[PDB]
Amino acid sequence: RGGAPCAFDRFLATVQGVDAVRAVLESTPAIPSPVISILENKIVRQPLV
Amino acid sequence: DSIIRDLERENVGPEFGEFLNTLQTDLNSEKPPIEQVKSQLETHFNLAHETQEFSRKNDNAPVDKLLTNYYNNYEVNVLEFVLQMGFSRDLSIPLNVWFVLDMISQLSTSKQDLPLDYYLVLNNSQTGKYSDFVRYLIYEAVGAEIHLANRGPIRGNVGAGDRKITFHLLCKKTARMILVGDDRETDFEMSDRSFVTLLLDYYQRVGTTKKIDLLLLTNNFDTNMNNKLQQLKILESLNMLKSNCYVLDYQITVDQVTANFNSYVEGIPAFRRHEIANFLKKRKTPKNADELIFKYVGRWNICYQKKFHQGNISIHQISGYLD
Repeated sequence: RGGAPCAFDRFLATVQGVDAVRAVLESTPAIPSPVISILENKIVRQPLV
Repeated sequence: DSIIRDLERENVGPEFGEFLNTLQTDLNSEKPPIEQVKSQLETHFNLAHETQEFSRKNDNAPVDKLLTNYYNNYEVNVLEFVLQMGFSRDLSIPLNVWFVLDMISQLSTSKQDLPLDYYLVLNNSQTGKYSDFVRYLIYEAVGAEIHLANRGPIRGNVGAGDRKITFHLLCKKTARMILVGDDRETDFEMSDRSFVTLLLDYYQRVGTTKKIDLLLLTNNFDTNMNNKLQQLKILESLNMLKSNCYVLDYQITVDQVTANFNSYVEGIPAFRRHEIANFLKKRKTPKNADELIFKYVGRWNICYQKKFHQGNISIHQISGYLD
């Protein structure tokens, strides 16, 4: 659980982190609460539910 | 229509939105689309009195046909790279638009013209909001039903001589889209200072080395950054103006900026040289030091000649380069 993140994690957290902020701004009650996910090397916003 | 939605938002009145539905060019008719959208503007927005006053207040200057007037068929139709450094604070948004459209109108009389490239810079909060209304009006004017995009130049055939055109609208929206790789979320601040330099960054990245042959300069809003003298000076600096570039400054309001511009362009080499230096000692501070105005200072050795003048509207041409 300890130590510096690996190359991929550094990328994954930084990129999903930026999208999380975007997902907040890009929100309305009509658009469901997401989980910032990764699929085919593409960041995707899946529903938390 | 997508534009009409963003308009109602940016505090723009119903007038503009409404116009984009009463706007229709007849593809069949002998009268060119640019002239059709040109008349439709004066008809809907009533630019009849404002143009009369824009003429009257400038000593009956033919604001109407400024190029047609000074140039001849060849000279006008030979100009191929135009940069219009903003809209004039003294005129309404439609009159500015109408003027833009009218410039292209004059530049495309003949059918024996090498393609035109017109760039229009909307550099402040007041004008930027109308860029998409301006691009829609141009998409019609040039008749891009030849074969619109969120970002990108409008191509078509324009004027009486069906001249090939490529209209480039440079603005902050386009700048914000570019920086974020066209990401949906563009709601972040950009200052008009930041803006001038990203324009310069794009020109330096785009590999543009085709020279400006007609410079339209006016009384832009946000004088602090969007200054005419400071605008001219930077283009002088960067080797961006053609050896025989024409420079048209147009407005109604006369101010210190106008006197200075006039005294620089119209001034003897010693004068020009001292101005560049006086500004440098007077305005440069260690905080200020990095500004584009401290790097791209002008070239006193560029010589101009008065080619036309009617109180507050003038054409000067680059006469020679001292070295």
